[PDB]
Amino acid sequence: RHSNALVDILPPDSDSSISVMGENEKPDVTYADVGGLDMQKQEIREAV
Amino acid sequence: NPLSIGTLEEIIDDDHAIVTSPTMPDYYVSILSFVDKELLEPGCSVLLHHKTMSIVGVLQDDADPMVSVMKMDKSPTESYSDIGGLESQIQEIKES
Amino acid sequence: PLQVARCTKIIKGNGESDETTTDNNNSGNSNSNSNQQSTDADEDDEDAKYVINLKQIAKFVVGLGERVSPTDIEEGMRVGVDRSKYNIELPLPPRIDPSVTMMTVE
Amino acid sequence: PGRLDRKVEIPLPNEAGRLEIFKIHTAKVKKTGEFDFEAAVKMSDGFNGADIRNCATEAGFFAIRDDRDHINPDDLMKAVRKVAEVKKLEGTIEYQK
Amino acid sequence: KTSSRQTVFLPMVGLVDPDKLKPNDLVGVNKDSYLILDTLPSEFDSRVKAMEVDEKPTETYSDVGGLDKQIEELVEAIVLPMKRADKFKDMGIRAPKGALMYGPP
Amino acid sequence: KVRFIKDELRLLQEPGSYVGEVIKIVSDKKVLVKVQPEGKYIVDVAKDIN
Repeated sequence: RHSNALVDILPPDSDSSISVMGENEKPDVTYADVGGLDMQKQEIREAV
Repeated sequence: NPLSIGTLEEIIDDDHAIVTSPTMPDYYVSILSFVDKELLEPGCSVLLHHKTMSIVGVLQDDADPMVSVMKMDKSPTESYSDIGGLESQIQEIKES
Repeated sequence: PLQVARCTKIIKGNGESDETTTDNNNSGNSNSNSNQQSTDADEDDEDAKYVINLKQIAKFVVGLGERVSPTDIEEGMRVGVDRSKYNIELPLPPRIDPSVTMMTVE
Repeated sequence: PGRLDRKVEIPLPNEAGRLEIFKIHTAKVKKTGEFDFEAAVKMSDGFNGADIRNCATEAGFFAIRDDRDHINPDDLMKAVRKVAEVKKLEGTIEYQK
Repeated sequence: KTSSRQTVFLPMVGLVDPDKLKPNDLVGVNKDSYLILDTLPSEFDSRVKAMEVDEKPTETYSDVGGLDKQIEELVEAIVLPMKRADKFKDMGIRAPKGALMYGPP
Repeated sequence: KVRFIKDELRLLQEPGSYVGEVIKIVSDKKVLVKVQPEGKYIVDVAKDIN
């Protein structure tokens, strides 16, 4: 503050945007709320 | 040695002048030094002194970084006998 | 160098006051900043306060000069003031358009 | 889905719905006794409750021309014919989505 | 909100009270440390002062050829409630909340 | 190790440095330099560069 010089880094906050959604506001939907579609589910689970 | 630019807004009759700085305030300068006020007119760039803003003289001469871009220094090849035909077209641009 | 200013408006310390003595509005003596009588045991030097807007576009009430007249500095007049102390000392010429207008006319 | 899930449409006050709207308004301003509400509703067919509020005002204008502080039954007749032309021209029957 | 482009929340002085203020009042603030130092009347500007009164030139309705319905409509909105203003309070009807006049120049 | 940390703490303690770009060379052996966020300042060159 009294004279600029580099002393520390911070987490990135800018020049890359926010478009995330966290795990603290994650959907309440889970695989258990998934009823049907159980054949195709296995392939998504394996893929992601 | 340090100097700031100003642009000469107008002259004021009594060997003073009023200038516009690149910073937001204008300032009231006095015309001093070797450079006379028949070598300066409004619309000309002036140099200003650091401590007490004063008309040093002009040496910027309305320079801008776009003048360096306009200005070419690179020289082409190029003359006819490296221009393959179009005799009539060669002629017309040469006469104009 | 004086930093360049123009008076937006004039409001006067000699009849709306500015300090606290015994009154907060209107001076009677009217050559003082705050006095309605001379038996206060105070007297001031006040001619008019003048509210100026700088070319910094910060605004100040600015002190007096050293030869300025209250009959020269009024609304619409350019004035020069100090660049860190904020006091008129020398007034400036009228207008501020001759920069663009000399080139347009031919 | 899960923000808006139900849609409730609002239409116009009906032939006997328009009737009720007059009653709230007449009370709210000053009047000298009016009773012509059975005719006035037929004249005011297809109006929003916003324009029933404007009509009372309209009658209010007519009356202050006769130099009265109370709305006559006669003004209310005059008011409703005026509003009615204006209503159709700037008319709106629209539903928003 | 200073003219030095800062918004200052400041401990209040003894000689300027909150009583002596209202929103949107122009105030002298000491230049070096930011405290409300003294009061000032509300801002006045040269153009603002000018804008009030310019009714003359007057065009009336005897030198404007026709233009009705619209000249009548203008009276109903404006002139008629302006003059009989006392009646309009008593009756309880609203006054028109301005007007818009629009169309090709 | 003492000289090294002392050297580094000193670099901080200098006020700052800026950045411009030489626009032209004048004949008095000064240079017009455009300082990138502010204006242009024309100044005698350093005593160790020409």
